[PDB]
Amino acid sequence: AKKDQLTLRGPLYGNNRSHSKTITRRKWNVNLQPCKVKTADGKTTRILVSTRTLRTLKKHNRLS
Amino acid sequence: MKVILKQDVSNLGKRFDVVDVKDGYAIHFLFPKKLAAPLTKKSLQDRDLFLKKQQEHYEINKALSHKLKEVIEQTELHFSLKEHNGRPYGSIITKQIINQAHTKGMALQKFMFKDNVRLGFGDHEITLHIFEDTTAVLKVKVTPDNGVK
RNA sequence: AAGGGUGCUUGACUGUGAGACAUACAGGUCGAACAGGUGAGAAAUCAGGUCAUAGUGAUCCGGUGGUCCAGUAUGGAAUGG
RNA sequence: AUCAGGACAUUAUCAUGUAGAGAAUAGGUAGGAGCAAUCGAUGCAAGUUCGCUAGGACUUGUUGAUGCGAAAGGUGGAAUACUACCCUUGGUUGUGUGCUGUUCUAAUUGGUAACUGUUAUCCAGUUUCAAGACAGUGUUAGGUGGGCAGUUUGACUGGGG
RNA sequence: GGACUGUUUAACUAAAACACAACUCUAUGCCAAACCGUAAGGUGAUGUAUAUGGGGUGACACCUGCCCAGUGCUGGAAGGU
RNA sequence: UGGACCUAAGCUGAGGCUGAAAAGCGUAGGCGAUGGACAACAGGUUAAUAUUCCUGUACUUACAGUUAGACUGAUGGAGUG
RNA sequence: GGAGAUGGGGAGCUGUAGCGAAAGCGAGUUUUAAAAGAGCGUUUGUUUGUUAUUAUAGACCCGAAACGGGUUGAGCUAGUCAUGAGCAGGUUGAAGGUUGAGUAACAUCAACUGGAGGACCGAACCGACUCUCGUUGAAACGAUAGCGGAUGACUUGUGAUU
RNA sequence: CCUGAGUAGCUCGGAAAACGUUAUUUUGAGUGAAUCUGCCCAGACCAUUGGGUAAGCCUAAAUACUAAUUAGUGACCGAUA
RNA sequence: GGGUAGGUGGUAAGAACCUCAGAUCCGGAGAUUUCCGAAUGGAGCAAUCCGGUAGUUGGAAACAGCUAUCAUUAAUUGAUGAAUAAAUAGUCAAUUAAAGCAAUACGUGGUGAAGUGAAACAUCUCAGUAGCCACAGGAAAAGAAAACGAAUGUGAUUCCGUGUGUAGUGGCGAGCGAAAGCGGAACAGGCCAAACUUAUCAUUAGAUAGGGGUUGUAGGGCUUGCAAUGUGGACUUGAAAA
Ligand SMILES: [Mg+2]
Ligand SMILES: [Mg+2]
Ligand SMILES: [Mg+2]
Ligand SMILES: [Mg+2]
Ligand SMILES: [Mg+2]
Ligand SMILES: [Mg+2]
Ligand SMILES: [Mg+2]
Ligand SMILES: [Mg+2]
Ligand SMILES: [Mg+2]
Ligand SMILES: [Mg+2]
Ligand SMILES: [Mg+2]
Ligand SMILES: [Mg+2]
Ligand SMILES: [Mg+2]
Ligand SMILES: [Mg+2]
Ligand SMILES: [Mg+2]
Ligand SMILES: [Mg+2]
Ligand SMILES: [Mg+2]
Ligand SMILES: [Mg+2]
Ligand SMILES: [Mg+2]
Ligand SMILES: [Mg+2]
Ligand SMILES: [Mg+2]
Ligand SMILES: [Mg+2]
Ligand SMILES: [Mg+2]
Ligand SMILES: [Mg+2]
Ligand SMILES: [Mg+2]
Ligand SMILES: [Mg+2]
Ligand SMILES: [Mg+2]
Ligand SMILES: [Mg+2]
Ligand SMILES: [Mg+2]
Ligand SMILES: [Mg+2]
Ligand SMILES: [Mg+2]
Ligand SMILES: [Mg+2]
Ligand SMILES: [Mg+2]
Ligand SMILES: [Mg+2]
Ligand SMILES: [Mg+2]
Ligand SMILES: [Mg+2]
Ligand SMILES: [Mg+2]
Ligand SMILES: [Mg+2]
Ligand SMILES: [Mg+2]
Ligand SMILES: [Mg+2]
Ligand SMILES: [Mg+2]
Ligand SMILES: [Mg+2]
Ligand SMILES: [Mg+2]
Ligand SMILES: [Mg+2]
Ligand SMILES: [Mg+2]
Repeated sequence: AKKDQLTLRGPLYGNNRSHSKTITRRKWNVNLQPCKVKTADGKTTRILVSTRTLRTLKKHNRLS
Repeated sequence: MKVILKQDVSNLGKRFDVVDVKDGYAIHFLFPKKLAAPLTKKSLQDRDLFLKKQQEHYEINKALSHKLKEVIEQTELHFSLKEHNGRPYGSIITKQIINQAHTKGMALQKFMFKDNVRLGFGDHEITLHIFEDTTAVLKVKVTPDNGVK
């Protein structure tokens, strides 16, 4: 599914309000992007994570 | 973001220094190439306290790199004969990592980011030149011979 | 005469308003009289728009001016009345 | 990641401007009566810029201690040297932003080829080739969009229109 | 009238309607355009412009005239919003 | 006639890919005849069965012992099918 | 406390003072310079039982064509795919080939062979153009008599699929 | 010396609360703090006063319901109910 | 165990038996429990078909009886091991759990309409209802203040009455509608991270296993003393009693 692999945070369903306040259901998807996380110098899996989790990994010196 | 670097880079710094470089060049180029290191001991004052050991750490990794240079300069007959027509068809089809199938593990590691060889990796039937850079001052010259099995 | 001319002026006022007309309601019409301060006139008196009947659109919403009201603990402000 | 370009601001640095008269190329407002000489003049030679074909200014080389009527004459609305602030315009080493224009690879992409898992057209890993900070994807914002959906399309009326 | 052989509204319309071989225009350089899905995946196609998709006309013969004002489509320097 | 033999369209499908969830797609494997391969014919009999029971004459595939000869040769390659 | 009457429980609710948008004042208050004038007040309660009406619920009963969400259907039929089967019988006699004449050599002509056609007539088979009958039928679409195609863009069995 | 960071805030689209988005709560994209003289709150916001310690976890009781087992009740029905 | 003089289930008579060494019957605890079905050796058109492995008994073997076992996923462990030296991916084996169903009922979460009303309709309502899906439990959810809120104030959550159809919110239309406070039901508060310290990991630990700590009238750690050996739990095993 269109979801993170480190965390489980997924899409956010909401309303698409326009002028005249017309209601139409819409879905916000997470910014899934591919990244490779080294683990004990091995198993550099190409996991699909969000940019928020990517920033967390970057500030943690690639720790997960 | 703040990064301390190890080796010599044309811009930014010389050996130790603290440079504010974008994460694109740090997490994708400077870090895998061992040309830089992340926050030392996780802070700035921590870096200052640990710099009195980082200097000697740089000394000893350079020292083992010099040892690595000696190990290639000792045993070096790592050879390879190609299977081709030979007379009108001469070209080395080993790319680079077939040669790294004879360096890393069997002999001195000679990592893929260490050998600064050209993109043709040799296309001749005679002795050639391999250039490898352990550091920014050491130049490695290897002479492999080629031929037909 | 309620038509024409001349002189001086701005009552084409402020707060109101007993009593009536006509009306399903909402609205409309006439109005004596009181207080304040004025205009004309010697004064009495007249003037709350025109000889009279058409010339007009509710509520909600937002904007403008004034303001002796409110100001989400208190002083302001925002935002309202 | 790097290079080149022009743009707007300035750290440091120069200059730049002609109504007449005014010995003249007068951009305005002040202190303002003296000022120059190894932070080196008169005469000369060359050069970028500028042009009123005359002139301003900057830079280099010789020169040598004598000069400024552009202090004091005089004109003019604005007046002269020196020390400051404020306008038009150009160059300079320099940073701060993006704008098109290249090159490079490590992000990333592949319905190029090969090997392995593997007796396997998928998938995964490792390469190789081709692209490459593009593309694709997420968020935001314009344009087109009966492809699709929800609705509206009044009353009187010798019946309705 | 339709070129023809054919197809069509099971259970009121078999026809001049649809289709057909043929003509023309348009899109598409291949991970092609187009299409099903939300996406993966797949059709196109294990095909490669002598190929594929869509619009129109409908054997064969002779012809297909004028208008680019409006709309649609394509391209375009700068300029205005 | 069909399984214990084999595959076509297609279905299912560990891993795996995709997707708010349910699920969709799909590889290796496994199913799936309307097809391919495989040894029995004639007559008689009961109220009801008969290439099935009976009579007559045959054929095929396995296992063991034995005799004689020969080196045997597939989960794979090729031909045929 | 008996699935009780009820006892405890005063949380609260209505009335007791009204006026004003409100701060506020108070048998007064709002408007206003006003005390004048005008508006509102200067008194008649509450809790239950029964009846009538009304508000929210489907609200006196029956009746839509519809709309939205989920599942079941390609055994009929329409298309596509896989594997099979069928078209009695009789005619017309193409392309092509061989030979001969002919041509400078082609072209062309004559004979023989060959058996093609979205060919022809006509049964099974497929379809349904017409009259009549039937219309609470033999039948929720047929019967008799004619009719079109019938080697093909054909008909049909089994299996799968949208 | 320690007291929970891609965290609280802020911006762009939504939502939860009675509120049709707004002080408080939450989040799809982006950015991003401080460390008891600290941080959050008292319906925009600032200052004074006061209240409370976010970004870690677990928590019985009163509460919701009856397919079933035992006993029992009914101003409930008595073969169209 | 109780309890008897009858019993062999109903449409059901008869035939034939059982039963006083205590039957039938009732209660507690066990035994057996074919096949399909989560179905799980493989398949499949459910109650069918086709097997493998390890034993054991007959046969001269094929074979045939009688047993046990053989699905997938996840976690742990061990062995083996590619591209490619090492190492992972992968493969195999062992152990432990998960699958499913139902109570036409309650809970939580995700997704989520329309008929209808507004006398039309699009904001809105209907309604976060129906439906679809996931996870449970005997209840679930919530929960110990970065709180209410205006005071010499209350001091987890949950549920009931009132506050009130109030403040407010609404094409300010149809409508929607709390949070304080007060009266009741019940009542309970606990525990980690960081400091600091111990031991061990080529101690590059930034990791593992312990002691210390759990806060707001700030708490804890650092150093130094007094007083303490108790009270109470949401707590383990037993024994006894009602
Ligand atoms: Mg709606
Ligand atoms: Mg007059
Ligand atoms: Mg007059
Ligand atoms: Mg309005
Ligand atoms: Mg205030
Ligand atoms: Mg593909
Ligand atoms: Mg991009
Ligand atoms: Mg848009
Ligand atoms: Mg439209
Ligand atoms: Mg429409
Ligand atoms: Mg509607
Ligand atoms: Mg009408
Ligand atoms: Mg008419
Ligand atoms: Mg008439
Ligand atoms: Mg025709
Ligand atoms: Mg016809
Ligand atoms: Mg018909
Ligand atoms: Mg007909
Ligand atoms: Mg695609
Ligand atoms: Mg293909
Ligand atoms: Mg036509
Ligand atoms: Mg025509
Ligand atoms: Mg024409
Ligand atoms: Mg034109
Ligand atoms: Mg255009
Ligand atoms: Mg089979
Ligand atoms: Mg068959
Ligand atoms: Mg018979
Ligand atoms: Mg009582
Ligand atoms: Mg009075
Ligand atoms: Mg009374
Ligand atoms: Mg069919
Ligand atoms: Mg024919
Ligand atoms: Mg805040
Ligand atoms: Mg809401
Ligand atoms: Mg404090
Ligand atoms: Mg406040
Ligand atoms: Mg805290
Ligand atoms: Mg009954
Ligand atoms: Mg009866
Ligand atoms: Mg007994
Ligand atoms: Mg509606
Ligand atoms: Mg309506
Ligand atoms: Mg209505
Ligand atoms: Mg709980």
